Amino acid sequence: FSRLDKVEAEVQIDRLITGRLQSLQTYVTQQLIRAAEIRASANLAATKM
Amino acid sequence: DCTMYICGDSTECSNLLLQYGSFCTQLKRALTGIAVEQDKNTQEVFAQVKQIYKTPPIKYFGGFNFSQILPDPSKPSKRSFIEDLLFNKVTLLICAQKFKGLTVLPPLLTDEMIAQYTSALLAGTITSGWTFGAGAALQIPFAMQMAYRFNGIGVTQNVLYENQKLIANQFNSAIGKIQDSLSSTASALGKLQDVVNHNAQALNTLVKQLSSKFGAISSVLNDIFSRLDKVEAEVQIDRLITGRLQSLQTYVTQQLIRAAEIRASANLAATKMSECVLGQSKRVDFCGKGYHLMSFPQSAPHGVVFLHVTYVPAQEKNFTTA
Amino acid sequence: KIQDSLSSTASALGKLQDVVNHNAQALNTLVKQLSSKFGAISSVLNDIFSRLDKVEAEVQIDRLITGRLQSLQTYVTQQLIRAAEIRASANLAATKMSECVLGQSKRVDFCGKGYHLMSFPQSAPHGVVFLHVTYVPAQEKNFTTAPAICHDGKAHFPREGVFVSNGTHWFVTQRNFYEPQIITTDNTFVSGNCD
Amino acid sequence: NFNGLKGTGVLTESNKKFLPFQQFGRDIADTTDAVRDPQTLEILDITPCSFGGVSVITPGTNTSNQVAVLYQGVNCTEVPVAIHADQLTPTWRVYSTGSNVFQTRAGCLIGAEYVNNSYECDIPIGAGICASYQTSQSIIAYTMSLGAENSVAYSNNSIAIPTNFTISVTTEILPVSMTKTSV
Ligand SMILES: *[C@@H]1O[C@H](CO)[C@@H](O[C@@H]2O[C@H](CO)[C@@H](O[C@@H]3O[C@H](CO)[C@@H](O)[C@H](O)[C@@H]3O)[C@H](O)[C@H]2NC(C)=O)[C@H](O)[C@H]1NC(C)=O
Ligand SMILES: *[C@@H]1O[C@H](CO)[C@@H](O[C@@H]2O[C@H](CO)[C@@H](O)[C@H](O)[C@H]2NC(C)=O)[C@H](O)[C@H]1NC(C)=O
Ligand SMILES: *[C@@H]1O[C@H](CO)[C@@H](O[C@@H]2O[C@H](CO)[C@@H](O)[C@H](O)[C@H]2NC(C)=O)[C@H](O)[C@H]1NC(C)=O
Ligand SMILES: *[C@@H]1O[C@H](CO)[C@@H](O[C@@H]2O[C@H](CO)[C@@H](O)[C@H](O)[C@H]2NC(C)=O)[C@H](O)[C@H]1NC(C)=O
Ligand SMILES: *[C@@H]1O[C@H](CO)[C@@H](O)[C@H](O)[C@H]1NC(C)=O
Ligand SMILES: *[C@@H]1O[C@H](CO)[C@@H](O)[C@H](O)[C@H]1NC(C)=O
Ligand SMILES: *[C@@H]1O[C@H](CO)[C@@H](O)[C@H](O)[C@H]1NC(C)=O
Ligand SMILES: *[C@@H]1O[C@H](CO)[C@@H](O)[C@H](O)[C@H]1NC(C)=O
Repeated sequence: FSRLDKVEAEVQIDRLITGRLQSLQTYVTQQLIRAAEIRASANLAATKM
Repeated sequence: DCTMYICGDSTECSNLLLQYGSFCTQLKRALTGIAVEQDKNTQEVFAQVKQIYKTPPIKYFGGFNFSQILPDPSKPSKRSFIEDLLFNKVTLLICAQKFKGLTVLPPLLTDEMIAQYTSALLAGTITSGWTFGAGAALQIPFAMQMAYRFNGIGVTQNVLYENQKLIANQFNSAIGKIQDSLSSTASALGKLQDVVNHNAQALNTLVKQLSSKFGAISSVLNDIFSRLDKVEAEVQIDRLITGRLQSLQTYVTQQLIRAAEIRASANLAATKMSECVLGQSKRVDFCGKGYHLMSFPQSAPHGVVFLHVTYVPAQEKNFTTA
Repeated sequence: KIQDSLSSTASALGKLQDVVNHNAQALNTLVKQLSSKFGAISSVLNDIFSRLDKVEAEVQIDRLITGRLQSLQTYVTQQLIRAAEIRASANLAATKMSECVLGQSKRVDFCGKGYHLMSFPQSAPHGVVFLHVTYVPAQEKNFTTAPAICHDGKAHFPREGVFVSNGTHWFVTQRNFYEPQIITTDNTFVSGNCD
Repeated sequence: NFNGLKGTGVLTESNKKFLPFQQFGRDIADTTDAVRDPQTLEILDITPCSFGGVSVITPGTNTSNQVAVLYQGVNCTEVPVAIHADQLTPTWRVYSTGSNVFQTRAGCLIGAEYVNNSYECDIPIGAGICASYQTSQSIIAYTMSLGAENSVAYSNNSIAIPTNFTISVTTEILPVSMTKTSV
């Protein structure tokens, strides 16, 4: 903002907001895949118990 | 549909989506792969038999009261009473506002056949017992059958001889009291409507997701065309269509996870109808919280309810050993 | 008779052909999916650089290098899913190789559609085939039962077996073959009264 | 085009009671589906055309080229009205009145005739309907059947002891690994 004016910084900053938003959606997705694996192994222990 | 959710009621958008192409074609294949397995589940949970049995008009089951679970002919359908309350407890303008292509396809099986399949099992497990999942079923009366299921614990047949009358009537009271416990509250059925709540609020989130501007000037395709140049219009509309298509991939990638866990409950419920109601199971704390006797399946909206008739020992005494 | 059923149709081996089909068809779309312009001026990339200045050539290549960068993560995500049930079938396979073949399974309808005898693995492309040798009962006959008896004024019940009679005497048989035998003290014990 | 509210679709007659000042009617998707004519206080409802896709029910092209289309949940006394292209399209718009049109819970199957007796089925159609290519060959739609209802003589003295057996050898096919890939 301090270098480039507000008239066109919106698309310039829009290229950076989409960079982070795509990274969160990757991190949460890998959790949903992972959390199933523990859930698979949380039932191969509830059975040996 | 590819276009009913993005380029609905318009033509300048349908041309633009064609160049993209192979994206939403993969979308249609994902939601068609899920749909087929939604029938490979119900075809396996109930239809593990090759003969739809039916109990004769005589309804003297070994001296044990069974009217609650066996369907009553006097009812309009051959549906058991418990299923009436079960279908009553579960709750489902919910489709008329889905003009955006989200057309909930009806299941191939209908509720009566699923009841017809379900009633076959109780027709099976009571008349034919534990040997009707292995080909040719064999008729089994319900009274002396206990001398064999008890025999798979360590107790001699004399339990049902030397203590027949007190044991026989005790099994009667517990079955009937359960109906009252079913009418207690909604906490018991929490594992069915959570599915229909999870898989209906997701649709609502998808529909309202259309209202997002996705960085475009206008949220409606027809207005954006009428107030800016045609050469520069290409990038503006293309910004929005990618946003919706990205938002559509989020919805499907959640159902792939959801379909991969119901598949587990579709592969464990296929065992209690193959190892448990078809034989006294031995996986401890899997069928019976305690030494096990049998089970009695029922049906529900997008799910199954089981009534595992367990066996829990009563009061004790101490002694001296060697 | 097995070989005829193997050659009976093309759906006998449909549960392995799906894996190679669904993991080679995925590639074909991934190759085709880069023909899309993603809103840029051209699918090929060298012509973009050789037609527009470096000041605003980065606007369009940004729209193209993000389309493919997300057209590729989707392939990975669908690949994590597809490796979760194969991992969930190499655990069932490493189980039927663990109890069917390493012994006999007491589960009903696990190592055989009916009472179970043995098993056999035959290595196959990207999979395995289990020749589940199984027992299945054939034709039957009718009898009448009486789960009790009392002869010497007191109960006397058998060590193991049911009391079935055809009309002459009550006989003892097991649960999946008609195999009678006369009453004898060896298989009989006294247990309580007979009232 | 009513007061700058552009769009596309057919217009119907609505019974909604708009307030004296309210003019537009939205839905959950924030889409306009009820407008009031600026010319007169009459209320109009905006609906799309006939929709839902079409699921053709055809045997393989190796066999004949006969079809039997399906309309997803539409009372198809209105499909002939919605069709003005009968001259333009051969063997497509003619299906508004083709073979004996049958009506299911999931729209009306067109191009096949109901049959009474119940067999096993081949093509899952929906809501309790399957089909197959049979009789002179045509398209026959019916209701599924696991089999003939086998009545068992349940009784408090009846039992069944088999006296013979068979040793089947069935083939269960399990995947174990996919192809290793690198990008
Ligand atoms: C029910 O099954 C039995 C089994 O064979 C049929 O045989 C009848 O019962 C016993 C067989 O253990 C016979 O008793 C002994 O038979 C021998 C050989 O004949 C004889 O030497 C002995 O002195 C003694 O009698 C019995 O005779 C035999 N026949 C009859 C008519 O009872 C029996 O026929 C079957 N009943 C039916 C199908 O109704
Ligand atoms: C087991 O108990 C139930 C309790 O309802 C019995 O159902 C009743 O049966 C009698 C006749 O036997 C009827 O007059 C009642 O109307 C029934 N109750 C209801 C609520 O309808 C059932 O009959 C008992 N089992 C047996 C074998 O008699
Ligand atoms: C023999 O098997 C039949 C199988 O149905 C049993 O049922 C009898 O069937 C005959 C017809 O063949 C009827 O006439 C009888 O009335 C049926 N029995 C009863 C009790 O209704 C029959 O019980 C079997 N008999 C024996 C001795 O096992
Ligand atoms: C079970 O059924 C089979 C099939 O018929 C029987 O096999 C027959 O056995 C007899 C003598 O044992 C032969 O004469 C026949 O040729 C056999 N049939 C065939 C098709 O080969 C078998 O004996 C039966 N088992 C029992 C215990 O009854
Ligand atoms: C095509 O259909 C015919 C039946 O008329 C059948 O005999 C033939 O095998 C089919 N073609 C193939 C490749 O299976
Ligand atoms: C379908 O249309 C017929 C004929 O107009 C009518 O009798 C029937 O009630 C309709 N069914 C509906 C609207 O569900
Ligand atoms: C078909 O069944 C209906 C009732 O289900 C009956 O009225 C009709 O006569 C039957 N037709 C034939 C040819 O069996
Ligand atoms: C079976 O039931 C009928 C009627 O309920 C009765 O007459 C008969 O004595 C019963 N038989 C046995 C063995 O209990």
